Amino acid sequence: VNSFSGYLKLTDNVYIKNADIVEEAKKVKPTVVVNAANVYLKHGGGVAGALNKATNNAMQVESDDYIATNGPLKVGGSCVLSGHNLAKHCLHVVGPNVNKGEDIQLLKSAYENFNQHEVLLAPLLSAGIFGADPIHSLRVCVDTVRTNVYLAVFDKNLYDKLVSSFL
Repeated sequence: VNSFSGYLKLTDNVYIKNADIVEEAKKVKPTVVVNAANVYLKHGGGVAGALNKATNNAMQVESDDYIATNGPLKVGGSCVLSGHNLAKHCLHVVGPNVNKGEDIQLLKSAYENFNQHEVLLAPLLSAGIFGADPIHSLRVCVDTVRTNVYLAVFDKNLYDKLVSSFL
């Protein structure tokens, strides 16, 4: 038993809700919140900009030190940093950005990072400003992640489309 509430169950291990991931994190304080990161951990917009704003820019300060030490992430890769006031940990995961011409096949590699964590609160990778089809992202999630994932979808209209079209 865990503290996630109001989710629709899609499969044995994948759950979905129309929710703002920032507010969901603030209430649940999950062990892991996933950020929709880029390779530079520049949290300007989308989910990343919203999560970073909710940390009063502490996420960005920590991220800049990480990059100065380690260099950029790989597309499809991840790193574990602090969850600040939102979660114990933040798993920064880089899905391919279609608006940068990155290979969509890397979306499966990106979701594989979730399997290193027993339970996660997450957005749909490569959705929103990353330019991929969210229906496709949900399918890859279900077919790749084996651990327990609670997906927050900000847009109510998109949420309804994702549920109604789910196979």
